[PDB]
Amino acid sequence: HGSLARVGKVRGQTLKVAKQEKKKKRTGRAKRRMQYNRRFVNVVPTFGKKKGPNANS
Amino acid sequence: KKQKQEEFKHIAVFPCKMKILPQYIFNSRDPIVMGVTVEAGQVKQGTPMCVPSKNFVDIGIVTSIEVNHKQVDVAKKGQEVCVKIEPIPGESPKMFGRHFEATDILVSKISRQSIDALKDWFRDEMQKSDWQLIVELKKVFEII
Amino acid sequence: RELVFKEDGQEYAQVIKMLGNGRLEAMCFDGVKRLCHIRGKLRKKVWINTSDIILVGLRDYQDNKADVILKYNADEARSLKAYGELPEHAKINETDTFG
RNA sequence: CUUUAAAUCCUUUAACGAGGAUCCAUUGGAGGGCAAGUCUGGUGCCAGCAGCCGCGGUAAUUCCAGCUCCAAUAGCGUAUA
RNA sequence: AGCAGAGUGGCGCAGCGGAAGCGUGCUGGGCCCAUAACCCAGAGGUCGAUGGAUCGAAACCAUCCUCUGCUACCA
Repeated sequence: HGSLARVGKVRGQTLKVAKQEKKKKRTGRAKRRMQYNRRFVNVVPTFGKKKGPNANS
Repeated sequence: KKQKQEEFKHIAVFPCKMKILPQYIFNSRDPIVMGVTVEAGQVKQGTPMCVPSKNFVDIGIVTSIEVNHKQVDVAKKGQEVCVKIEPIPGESPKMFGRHFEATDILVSKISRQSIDALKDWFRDEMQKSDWQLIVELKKVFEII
Repeated sequence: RELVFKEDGQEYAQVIKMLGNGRLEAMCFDGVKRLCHIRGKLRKKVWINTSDIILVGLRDYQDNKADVILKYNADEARSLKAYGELPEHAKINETDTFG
């Protein structure tokens, strides 16, 4: 606890999780090429409702 | 500093423990002129004065302090002084032998704002014994 | 049930006068009158009466406003007065729930 | 080499000049308006978010961090007329 | 140094010969979902004390005690 007026407590007592070494994302023209391929090339005919691009069910 | 003393001198009540001499009584009411020894603390002119033994009855404010016919403003511990007490206007004036007697120990009626002024601005002029008298009267006056 | 104590910035106080608009003033045990606040967990669940012992939080940048944490009942206030976390001259005045 | 008062800048042109091409693309946001996780940990009407509705009460799709995703892109966010 | 007013239930008060009462406060119960109002009961009295005038005293008288108002009389 400490006090009700402790400033910045939740920023200061949360756990520190380090970053992850990830691959360089290509930016510019080929990113639009990847977006076009993933949207309008690899589409499969489904039924009902299409899940979102971040649908982590 | 002298100017700030001049405005805030009316609020600052100095601590005191001061003891009535038997039969050294020269007046009874309006004014009360009476020869009293100072057991502890120091007396300053304009002090509100009270009796703890009779449910914190107030006798009035002092006007003039005389040490063997000499007008001395400060009456310190160990000195037998003559104190002239004027009753507070608007209240009932007090008599000797009915509201208070010779066996009573009369103390200064300090206030919380006076304690604040003594702690904040009058830190230089008060002794450790005077601060102990302040704490003792604060437990007597039931001030938290 | 438990006896929570003070901390390095948390002290004790006694309510003097009940105040409107979800606030109160309480007499701290240092000689300073502090305007306290009712905690949002205490706005309807439990009530605070006049002259009761409560736990109060403080601000480290000002001393004009404060905030109440919890409230002590009669037996635990007497037990904490017996331990010595409270001054002996502090009048608890037997705060209790009547019938 | 060219330019120019003389340079510098651009263009031309020798020699060197990249693989995880570390020669590393940021700014906001993910409940609705309004494009985009009912993911995983911490606090528990506190800290804070929130232009507006509103979100936090010891299982937070809105807080604080990690992964993924979304909008524009050498640009993006905020305040005022 | 002294005078005047008062002393009855926790508080204020009526109060005089054939008589411990009033308003408020406290506790227990009922009524209501609960509180106040209301209803039913109870607790709490040296009538400040002593002595006398009396068949009959809280009352008529004398003294003392306590509280509140007054003569101004001091460094």
